[PDB]
Formats: sequence, C-alpha cells, structure tokens
Amino acid sequence: MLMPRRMKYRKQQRGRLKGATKGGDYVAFGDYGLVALEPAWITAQQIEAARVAMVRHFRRGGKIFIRIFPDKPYTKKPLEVRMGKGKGNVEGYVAVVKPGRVMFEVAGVTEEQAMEALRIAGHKLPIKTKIVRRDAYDEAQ
Amino acid sequence: STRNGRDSQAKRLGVKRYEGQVVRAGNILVRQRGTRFKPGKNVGMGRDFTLFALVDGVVEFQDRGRLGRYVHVRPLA
Amino acid sequence: ARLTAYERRKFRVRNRIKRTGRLRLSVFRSLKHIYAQIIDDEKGVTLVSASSLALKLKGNKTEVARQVGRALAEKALALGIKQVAFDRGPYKYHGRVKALAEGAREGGLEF
Amino acid sequence: MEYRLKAYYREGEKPSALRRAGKLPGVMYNRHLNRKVYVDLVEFDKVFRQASIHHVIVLELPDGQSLPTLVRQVNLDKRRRRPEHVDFFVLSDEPVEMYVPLRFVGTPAGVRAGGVLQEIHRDILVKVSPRNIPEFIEVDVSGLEIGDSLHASDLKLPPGVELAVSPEETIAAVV
RNA sequence: GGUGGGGUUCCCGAGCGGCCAAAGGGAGCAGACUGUAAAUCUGCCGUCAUCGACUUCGAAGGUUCGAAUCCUUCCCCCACCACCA
RNA sequence: GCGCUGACUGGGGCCUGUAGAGCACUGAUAGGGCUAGGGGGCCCACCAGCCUACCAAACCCUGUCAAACUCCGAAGGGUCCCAGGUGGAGCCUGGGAGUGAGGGCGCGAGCGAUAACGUCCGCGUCCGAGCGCGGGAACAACCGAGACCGCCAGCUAAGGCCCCCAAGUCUGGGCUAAGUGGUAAAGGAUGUGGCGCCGCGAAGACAGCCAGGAUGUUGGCUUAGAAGCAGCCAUCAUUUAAAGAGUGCGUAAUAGCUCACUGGUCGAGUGGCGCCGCGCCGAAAAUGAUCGGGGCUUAAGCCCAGCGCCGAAGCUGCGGGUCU
RNA sequence: GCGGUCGCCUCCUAAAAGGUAACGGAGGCGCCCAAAGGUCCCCUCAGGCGGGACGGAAAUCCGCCGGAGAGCGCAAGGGUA
RNA sequence: CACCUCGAUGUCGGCUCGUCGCAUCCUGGGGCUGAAGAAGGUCCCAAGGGUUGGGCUGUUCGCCCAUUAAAGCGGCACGCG
RNA sequence: AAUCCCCCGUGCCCAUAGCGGCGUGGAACCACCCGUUCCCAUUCCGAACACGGAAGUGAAACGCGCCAGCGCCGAUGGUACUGGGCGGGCGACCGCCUGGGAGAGUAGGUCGGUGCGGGGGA
Ligand SMILES: [Mg+2]
Ligand SMILES: [Mg+2]
Ligand SMILES: [Mg+2]
Ligand SMILES: [Mg+2]
Ligand SMILES: [Mg+2]
Ligand SMILES: [Mg+2]
Ligand SMILES: [Mg+2]
Ligand SMILES: [Mg+2]
Ligand SMILES: [Mg+2]
Ligand SMILES: [Mg+2]
Ligand SMILES: [Mg+2]
Ligand SMILES: [Mg+2]
Ligand SMILES: [Mg+2]
Ligand SMILES: [Mg+2]
Ligand SMILES: [Mg+2]
Ligand SMILES: [Mg+2]
Ligand SMILES: [Mg+2]
Ligand SMILES: [Mg+2]
Ligand SMILES: [Mg+2]
Ligand SMILES: [Mg+2]
Ligand SMILES: [Mg+2]
Ligand SMILES: [Mg+2]
Ligand SMILES: [Mg+2]
Ligand SMILES: [Mg+2]
Ligand SMILES: [Mg+2]
Ligand SMILES: [Mg+2]
Ligand SMILES: [Mg+2]
Ligand SMILES: [Mg+2]
Ligand SMILES: [Mg+2]
Ligand SMILES: [Mg+2]
Ligand SMILES: [Mg+2]
Ligand SMILES: [Mg+2]
Ligand SMILES: [Mg+2]
Ligand SMILES: [Mg+2]
Ligand SMILES: [Mg+2]
Ligand SMILES: [Mg+2]
Ligand SMILES: [Mg+2]
Ligand SMILES: [Mg+2]
Ligand SMILES: [Mg+2]
Ligand SMILES: [Mg+2]
Ligand SMILES: [Mg+2]
Ligand SMILES: [Mg+2]
Ligand SMILES: [Mg+2]
Ligand SMILES: [Mg+2]
Ligand SMILES: [Mg+2]
Ligand SMILES: [Mg+2]
Ligand SMILES: [Mg+2]
Ligand SMILES: [Mg+2]
Ligand SMILES: [Mg+2]
Ligand SMILES: [Mg+2]
Ligand SMILES: [Mg+2]
Ligand SMILES: [Mg+2]
Ligand SMILES: [Mg+2]
Ligand SMILES: [Mg+2]
Ligand SMILES: [Mg+2]
Ligand SMILES: [Mg+2]
Ligand SMILES: [Mg+2]
Ligand SMILES: [Mg+2]
Ligand SMILES: [Mg+2]
Ligand SMILES: [Mg+2]
Ligand SMILES: [Mg+2]
Ligand SMILES: [Mg+2]
Ligand SMILES: [Mg+2]
Ligand SMILES: [Mg+2]
Ligand SMILES: [Mg+2]
Ligand SMILES: [Mg+2]
Ligand SMILES: [Mg+2]
Ligand SMILES: [Mg+2]
Ligand SMILES: [Mg+2]
Ligand SMILES: [Mg+2]
Ligand SMILES: [Mg+2]
Ligand SMILES: [Mg+2]
Ligand SMILES: [Mg+2]
Ligand SMILES: [Mg+2]
Repeated sequence: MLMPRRMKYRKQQRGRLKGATKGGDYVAFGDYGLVALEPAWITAQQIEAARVAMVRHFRRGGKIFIRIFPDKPYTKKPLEVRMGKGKGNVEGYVAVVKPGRVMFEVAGVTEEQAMEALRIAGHKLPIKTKIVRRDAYDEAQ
Repeated sequence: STRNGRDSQAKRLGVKRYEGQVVRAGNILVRQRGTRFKPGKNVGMGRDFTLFALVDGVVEFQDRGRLGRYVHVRPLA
Repeated sequence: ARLTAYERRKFRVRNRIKRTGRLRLSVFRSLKHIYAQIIDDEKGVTLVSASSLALKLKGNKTEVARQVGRALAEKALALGIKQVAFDRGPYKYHGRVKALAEGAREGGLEF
Repeated sequence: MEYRLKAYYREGEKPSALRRAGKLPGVMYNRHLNRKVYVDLVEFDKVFRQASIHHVIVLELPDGQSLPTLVRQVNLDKRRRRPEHVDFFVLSDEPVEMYVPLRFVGTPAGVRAGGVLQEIHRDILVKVSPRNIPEFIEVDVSGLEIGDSLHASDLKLPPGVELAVSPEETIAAVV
C-alpha cells in the first residue's frame, strides 16, 4: 500500500478526468511498459495488486518500476448516509491516470517473460492498457 | 459535524479606472492589498495602499520591470 | 555583498526628492573637486552646471564649494530658475555640501 | 551506416490533412535556414528506428539536394504514441552537440561471477564537428572492480572531438 | 451470516519489523543449604552442539532483503450488529 | 420629460492569473549515484572503526503530482475612447404592480459514490407563461418553429419517402448474415472484409504419407524395478544427412509402441504479429408479446456520394382586422 | 429532535474584472503598543562554509558567499531591504 | 433521494385464494469427475407438475421432532383487511 | 561650435546589461591614499561618516574590453487549450468546423543599449 507520508491537506476536491496527457508517457526506466488507454483513478490497493502480480512472475526476480503514485486522497461517507453534515473520511489514495501514460514498466527480464507479466499486471487494472517496448521515439535525454 | 464553515466578506478589490479613462482629483484608481501598483505622477497612495488621482487628468499604466507597475495621471484633463 | 550602503542611502535620499517633483540640484563631491547639476526629470535633461573643475579654482574645499554654490545661483537664476530641491545624495548635509548649498542662496532658494 | 530517406516542401496544407494523408509533418532548420518540410510516415519510421538522433539522416528531397540533418526533436501525440511532428537539424561545419551511443565491450570486467553491469547512460552528449562523426564509442575498462565509478575522461574520446562535459559523472559501477 | 478486538513453548505473562527460542514470573529437573525435608538461593529450561548450527508465535499462503510483529485465508474467542409494523 | 446616448458589432488602449503547462517557490514523489546523520553487525570500550541488498538530510543525473503550489500562461471576460446600430432601444422624474417555492437541459465546478428525475453555485437556454403547431410511437422543457383572422393555393425546417403513413421499393459504390440493426462491460474468439509488418519456402518449405526412431547404457541417483512414462538429477560423451541417456501410450521395470530430429515423396505457398470496418460470445426476473406495428436480408439494416419529392400555425401568394 | 452553527478577518471553492452557494476544504478575531506612535539621521536579512577559550545544533566575535527564502506584535494573504 | 399521494394510497404476522420468475429443491435429459459398482461432487438443459405433519415464539426467520422424491428461492403495494 | 573617442555626473530601457575567468586604465578625471588640528564623527574603532591634504598606487574599488561554464533572453514549425458552430459515447470522456493559440523543448541570441550635461582629446 503506497500512500504519501506527511500530506499538506487531507481531503482534496475531486476534479475532472479530462485531457490525456502530461508526462510519464515515454518509458524512461526499462525494457517494456504498461500504458493507460483510458482515464481512471487508480487505487493504491490496485497498484499493489499489479506490483505483486508481476514480482510473482519473476519469482522475486527482475526489476519493476511502478511510476504512478497515489497522492490523491479518496473520501467516503460511513454507511449511514445522509447528505451533509460534512465531507469526511478518507479511505484510500488514488493516482490519477490519463491515456498514454506509462505505469509499471519492467526491466532485466526476457521479452516474452515480461510481456506475460505485464499482461497479468494489466488485468488487475480498471482501465484498458497497451504493452510497449522502447524506442528511438522514447529518444535519449 | 463540521468545524469549518466560515469565510470573510468579499473586499471588492482591484482597479477602478483603466488606462485613458478620464478621472478627477480624488477619484480612486486602484484598490489593492499590498503595494502592487505604486503611485506614479499625480497619484497619491492612502494608508490602505490605495491609489487616487491627485489632479484631474487621464490615467496611464507603466511597467518598469524590477521597478514595478505604476499608475500615473497625465494632467490637462 | 550586493548593493552597498552607499548606493542604498543614495537611492533612499534621491527617491524622496524626485517625488515632490521640483527641479533637482544634484551634488557630486569628490576627493578633490565638487560639482553640481540642476536636473529636470521627465525630460531627463540637465539645465545648469557648476564645478570647481570648470571654474579652475582651489584653496580649501569648503570655501571652494560655497563658491561653486554662488556660481550656480548666478548661472541658473539667469534662465528663470528659482525653487529647486537640494539633492545631497550620499552626503550628510554638512561641510563642503552644506557650504555649496548655503552658498547656493541668492537664487535657487530654500536651503 | 548511411541513412537516406526523403523529404518534401510545404507552405499551406494543414498538417491535420497531411498527417491524415500518411505524411508526417516537420520542419528543417539550422543557423542559416528554416523551412517547412514533410516526409512519408512509414518511410520515416523505418529509418528512425535505426537512425534515432544517433545517426545522420541525409534527407534528400526534391530540387534534389542532400542535407546532413540530425533529427533533434520528435513530437509524439501522447494518446496513440505515434510521432506527430519531426524537426530536422541541418549540419554545416561548426562544432555541434549531439548524442553518441555507447558500446560496452568486454566481459563483466572485474568482480565476475558475479557483479552488477549497471549501465547508467546508453548515450552521451558530445560537442563534435559535422566532418568527423563518431557513430559509436568503445568502452572496455577491464575493471571496474567493487566501488569504482567511471566518469568521463575514462572514456575513449574518439579522435574526432571532445565532450559536452561535465567530466564528473557516472557511466557504470558495481554494487 | 455480517466487523471491531484477541491465539505466544506446560500455565500466567510482557513484544519495537532487523536482536524474540522470545528477556519477566511460576511451574518443572539438577546443585547447595539441612539430620532429611518444605521454604529460600543457584544453574538447566525447543534440540543438539563450542561458538554456533536449526524450527518455533493457532494452521497455511502472501508482502518485505528480514515477519511473533504487516496481508488475506480456514478455524478459536467475548465486546458488537440482522426482520417488521 | 430627454432625446442618439441602447443591446449587439468594428478598432484601439488598459485590467486579470483560470484552461493548458510548468516545478523556479510550498509540499508530495519513482529510479540511480554521491554522501551528514544514523538502525546497527559490531571492532574498542580512549578519541577510534571499516561495510551497507534498511532508514534517509542536503547535492547531482533521470522521472512525476497538487483546489488552498506557480518560473509561465491562451482563448475569453471586464472597463474607457472613437465609429456603426431608430430599437416595444436607452436615460431622468413620477403613478400602479406582481415576484421573492422554480424546473429541465448544456457547459463549468463543490458536495455525493468520476450514484440519483440528488443536492449547491456559475454562465447560457427552454418550460414556467409557448400541456398552441411539426419532428421524436406516445412525452412541460430533445430537434424544428415564436400561433392576429380567413383560403379545397405555393416553398421549406426538423424529420422523413416499402404498407399502416404524405413523399424514392431512387442512382451509384462498399460492409454485415447477427434480425446485428432493434446493446450492456471487463474480457475472450482461424466470424467476416480490408491495410499492413515479420519469418520460413522452388539449396523446393507448411500438410499429410514412405523410411530411420542411437550408443557407452541398466545414465547415475534410487533401487525387489524405474532399464525416459513410481522418481530427487551430474541430462554429460561418441558417431552422423541422424534420434532428446528420450515427448506419451504401454508397463511383471523390460518386450512392444509413439514422438523428437533427419532423408525422401509432392508441389505452391505457409506460420507468426500488429491495425481498421462490421459482426459473435460474455447475456438470468417476475400479468402477453413485439423494432410504434406489419414486415424487412445485393435491404425496408450500417458507411460513403448523389438527385428528387413529402413535410409546420415558419416563409410566400390573396383577402381582412387592429395598433403604431 | 439530538448534535453542530449564528457577527468579524484570511485562503481555496470562484469558471484570469466584480460578485457568487452547500451542515464544501482549512485557519484566525472580540486584543495589543507612550512606543510597537511622528519626524530626521544612519544601518540591512535568514541561511551556508571556514576561523575562534569556557560555547554545545545553534550566546557573542572574524572572514567570505548569500536578492530576500529573514523581519514586519498575533491568523492568512498581498506587500516589502 | 424527497417525485405522485397528508380535503387518508390501513401498517407486521397469520389464514384463504393463487398467479408469475428461474439464479432449479425434487422428478426428466445431459458433460466433466480426483466417476470401479452403489452413492456423491461440480457444471449444462429443463418452470410440466410436485414441493409433508408437528414442538417453541405474535413472529417473518430460525431452531428442534418425525418423515420425505424433495421439504427450492424470489416477485405480484415486503400479492391479497 | 559640429562629428568622433576617453573619463566624470546624472537619467531611461529594466538581466541580451548578470556571475565567473582573462586582459587593460592613472596624463586627466575617479578611487584608494596622506594626516586627524579644525567642523563633524563612530552603542568600541576616522572602518564608516567628516574635515585639511597631495608624497605614492591603480593592489582594492570603479571604468573599458575580451571569452558563452553558468545565469538571462529565445524563434520557426508542431501540439495543449479555447471564443463561436456542430457531431459522438452508458459513462469517464472523445471528435469535426471556423477563428484565436500557448507552456515546455529545439534552432539560436547575448558578456548591453541609450539620453542630457560636464572635463579632456581631435
Ligand atoms: Mg498521459
Ligand atoms: Mg485492464
Ligand atoms: Mg473571501
Ligand atoms: Mg551435611
Ligand atoms: Mg446612433
Ligand atoms: Mg456602448
Ligand atoms: Mg468592441
Ligand atoms: Mg490544472
Ligand atoms: Mg517543486
Ligand atoms: Mg492551479
Ligand atoms: Mg515566456
Ligand atoms: Mg477590449
Ligand atoms: Mg456611438
Ligand atoms: Mg423593455
Ligand atoms: Mg415605476
Ligand atoms: Mg428563495
Ligand atoms: Mg432560471
Ligand atoms: Mg436556484
Ligand atoms: Mg456535447
Ligand atoms: Mg434537480
Ligand atoms: Mg444529475
Ligand atoms: Mg436554469
Ligand atoms: Mg407558477
Ligand atoms: Mg412545447
Ligand atoms: Mg419565452
Ligand atoms: Mg400533456
Ligand atoms: Mg409527436
Ligand atoms: Mg407572433
Ligand atoms: Mg432535409
Ligand atoms: Mg414513417
Ligand atoms: Mg405512400
Ligand atoms: Mg433499390
Ligand atoms: Mg430485430
Ligand atoms: Mg435485438
Ligand atoms: Mg448497394
Ligand atoms: Mg416540395
Ligand atoms: Mg405568421
Ligand atoms: Mg395582407
Ligand atoms: Mg403596438
Ligand atoms: Mg441543539
Ligand atoms: Mg473572480
Ligand atoms: Mg469569471
Ligand atoms: Mg472559530
Ligand atoms: Mg551568518
Ligand atoms: Mg561557525
Ligand atoms: Mg517574507
Ligand atoms: Mg415530495
Ligand atoms: Mg428539491
Ligand atoms: Mg399521506
Ligand atoms: Mg381523494
Ligand atoms: Mg378513500
Ligand atoms: Mg436454467
Ligand atoms: Mg440426473
Ligand atoms: Mg455411479
Ligand atoms: Mg452428474
Ligand atoms: Mg417446473
Ligand atoms: Mg401442548
Ligand atoms: Mg404458540
Ligand atoms: Mg428469530
Ligand atoms: Mg415444516
Ligand atoms: Mg409465491
Ligand atoms: Mg420493501
Ligand atoms: Mg403486504
Ligand atoms: Mg379489517
Ligand atoms: Mg594619479
Ligand atoms: Mg605615474
Ligand atoms: Mg581632536
Ligand atoms: Mg563610535
Ligand atoms: Mg585593478
Ligand atoms: Mg522558450
Ligand atoms: Mg507557435
Ligand atoms: Mg474551438
Ligand atoms: Mg514558446
Ligand atoms: Mg549613460
């Protein structure tokens, strides 16, 4: 379970899921990657369900990079609903993930080995994905 | 319950005459919090940092870089 | 060390002057000489100049100074000029500068 | 070794339409020049897979010339990750910065069975003249034992040129 | 059935993610004291074995480099929840 | 009463800190290096003290995030000037009100669960008061359009033109075989049509069929026996166009059997991947069914291009009314 | 009903003029200062590094670098050498 | 949530009377089985019909007794004053 | 008078003028400098501020040049976004038209420019 230590404000507004964009997106650390096809809030408990799917496939081997992080607090009302009184009660955290972003992104593993891991890893995710390799297009920098 | 719930009144701040508007002596020109428009030619500035025409005239703005933004009244209204 | 006491106190005393919007009578005293201009800001233009350099005099600079004082009134008053504001720049109003000032009377007044 | 592709010219003709036409928009510039160009996308991919800002693309194009261009940017649109514009940098002889690939040649070279290969850079930035362009860089370094980190001048530095520095950095180490 | 907290060698019991075969007490064995005992004090206290090697936290599986300590899972508990008008 | 000042529009100045983006500040934050502090494991107990496959300052490379972050910063918006704009416009003084329960929809946010025919603001619209007209099967608020009266006249809008039902069984071109259309997702699949990329192939490949189906040898380990098929492994070596101390059946371990891998036969393609269009699965609810119905399959369904016509209380033609 | 709340200030929400809601997110005030007031004259921070008895992470001292991150009585914002 | 109903839409349970759904309790037909047989397990088809009598509690439900091919789960204003 | 070059003032643009490194200037201007009697001074110190000077030095400061390591400025193309007009998707959201159009990044750019007055040169 990822989660920021030391937050500046618990409880931030929801805000929209618009505009697939903004960095991540080019595969900077590894030999292969999982890229977001659709936007979502992806949950810490979702990210670790992906992380473990993969380390399990490497039998504790390989290198795994993550690269999305749950800094956005997710609140909830207890059950007992009634609208008001306040906002209340952070459950989890999410990372906002719009299209074309690379999450995860393995390295140091055989191609068909990583490609099997990333595919597993993908089923733990709410959105659709794409697996990618690395490129001239991923430039140099 | 919520321990939140306040806010203060809107202070209706900002610029009250823009460039090349015809003002009169005493018209206030900018309402502002810190010194973010410094008084220029013929522009006073009150204890709340508030700028007013010293003379009747017309208003011009001047952006002087590290020197700041300046409001002048250009006389002969 | 950024922007020394010299150039602060200089600005500090100048900026106040330039507010009242009079003609400025600026004073540069050096180790040897003392010079004075009368400037119009917003035209960015000097009007009337005087110095111990251009009047080629010496002998005891506080007395030299009062002389480039009476010298400036003379020249300046001749153009219509009266009512200026006395700069004094980095200098304490004292000594040579006090003297160019207090010899800058008979014209160019209030100091 | 030598990568030729193609090019063309354009003025009007919205890049939306071109891009829809199979043709990848781009620009052509250097100190002395700026010009709007387009290429075929499929053509460009096959080359750029290979070329990749490491190597010189000589363009061509009509009024047939051959221009020693380096590619200095590729803009992919993030959604589909496919290039939506290229800009080609034309060489002429002045020292110019660029990325030269690295070749690690040898065995684990120290602390074998077993160490950590750990390549920090796959490339390096070097100020180099158009005339002599070092298509790769030999890295041997028989050791490389535990606790050693290669910086800059510990690198071949081909007869062509010097670095883009800073000389204090890391390339490989074993931990 | 559903969610809050609990399982620690034979018993009560402390427990920080780098020490935990796990200190702290009683059992329980061995010695000394004594005429002999009980009490008290001493050492042993999972097994060898020198250190140290080696599996143990109700059973299993995960996470971590490392779990008595986090994560579910099958149990095992008394604090709590299930009509209705 | 004033009387060209109005909404809207043109040009020009000024103002702003959102969309976007950025990381310079405030914080958050992935990977690496280098390093204070330290957990420590410990070398001593005097300062010592080497290593970090744990924390983690700063610092540098790489890589991100933010309503209450901003080195940046659009479109727009506001205001003044000058022009157009004679309008059931505008300004001034007064008389009379009613209203102060709003609603839907679009867009932008908050609250909510990226629920509600939910709630709360913003800017717009319509219903309200246009439950008058046409389209949407039916239907305040979706599309069309602002109903002064009359006509057995015309043109159109939206939506339509097989029959119910006014007008095309209209003309080209393409796709779909589900009645899809007449739908519900992750996810799945040699459905089908297209555009690719890669591999292998007339040193004749893919498919079948003919033929060979190691030997040291039981490989050792284990073993009554594993002599591949009860099994944890050293899976090494030879001769070859060439058989893995062997993939399965078999199994009193063997015998027997098949495979791998080669040779030959024959004769032109074959296997992998990615993309797009349409479709298929995934797909269970309660009185009787159904796309509004009949019915539709080179369409009466979907995409592309055309041409006509139908179609309102809109517009026109003719007459009339009232106000200005 | 119970609980909370009720005026004032700051920030965000607030859609780059102004204004703008919710039992939306967070904080503050009900004072204070005869100097913490007017004016004239000077002076310029925090922080880092090196140096220096008792002096330690920071008492005071010296050097250099430091454009404002310090200070401005108190919350935040704007402002400010 | 607060949309019709507060110038009245009688509220649990029982009883009577049913009718429908199928996510099937039984019976019929099937595949797989870690299916020898018999007996199970699991999943598919199937709504024609069937689906007991008691103790306790207002109870629904549940527990229990004795049986059974079985002792199905839902809907119909928690069906039906 | 003018034009030019150097210096001293003093403004304006407000980093393309900045940091750093190198070089250079003393005739003249300017500084440091010589003193502390005097005016006037430093919570101690003529450090500073102030006066009287004129032997020395351009070491410091400053002025002028050069270098692109840093800093600063920065296109063109292309996107994001968007005023107005339209579509699409259960939705989150997406797309087309017309007009406007960043940010980062790439090419580059820069070691300032300039006004008025002095003093000096020609
Ligand atoms: Mg993205
Ligand atoms: Mg997925
Ligand atoms: Mg406010
Ligand atoms: Mg004895
Ligand atoms: Mg008019
Ligand atoms: Mg107007
Ligand atoms: Mg206008
Ligand atoms: Mg944003
Ligand atoms: Mg930052
Ligand atoms: Mg923001
Ligand atoms: Mg800019
Ligand atoms: Mg305007
Ligand atoms: Mg007009
Ligand atoms: Mg009106
Ligand atoms: Mg009235
Ligand atoms: Mg109201
Ligand atoms: Mg309204
Ligand atoms: Mg309202
Ligand atoms: Mg829309
Ligand atoms: Mg509503
Ligand atoms: Mg809604
Ligand atoms: Mg409305
Ligand atoms: Mg009404
Ligand atoms: Mg209507
Ligand atoms: Mg209306
Ligand atoms: Mg009706
Ligand atoms: Mg209708
Ligand atoms: Mg009408
Ligand atoms: Mg039409
Ligand atoms: Mg019809
Ligand atoms: Mg007909
Ligand atoms: Mg036909
Ligand atoms: Mg159908
Ligand atoms: Mg259907
Ligand atoms: Mg056809
Ligand atoms: Mg017609
Ligand atoms: Mg009409
Ligand atoms: Mg008529
Ligand atoms: Mg009328
Ligand atoms: Mg109360
Ligand atoms: Mg506002
Ligand atoms: Mg606004
Ligand atoms: Mg309070
Ligand atoms: Mg200090
Ligand atoms: Mg110190
Ligand atoms: Mg501050
Ligand atoms: Mg109601
Ligand atoms: Mg309501
Ligand atoms: Mg009622
Ligand atoms: Mg009634
Ligand atoms: Mg009744
Ligand atoms: Mg069934
Ligand atoms: Mg059966
Ligand atoms: Mg059987
Ligand atoms: Mg069966
Ligand atoms: Mg049945
Ligand atoms: Mg009885
Ligand atoms: Mg009873
Ligand atoms: Mg009960
Ligand atoms: Mg019974
Ligand atoms: Mg029933
Ligand atoms: Mg109910
Ligand atoms: Mg009932
Ligand atoms: Mg009754
Ligand atoms: Mg000299
Ligand atoms: Mg000399
Ligand atoms: Mg004395
Ligand atoms: Mg003193
Ligand atoms: Mg010098
Ligand atoms: Mg730029
Ligand atoms: Mg541009
Ligand atoms: Mg637009
Ligand atoms: Mg730009
Ligand atoms: Mg100048």
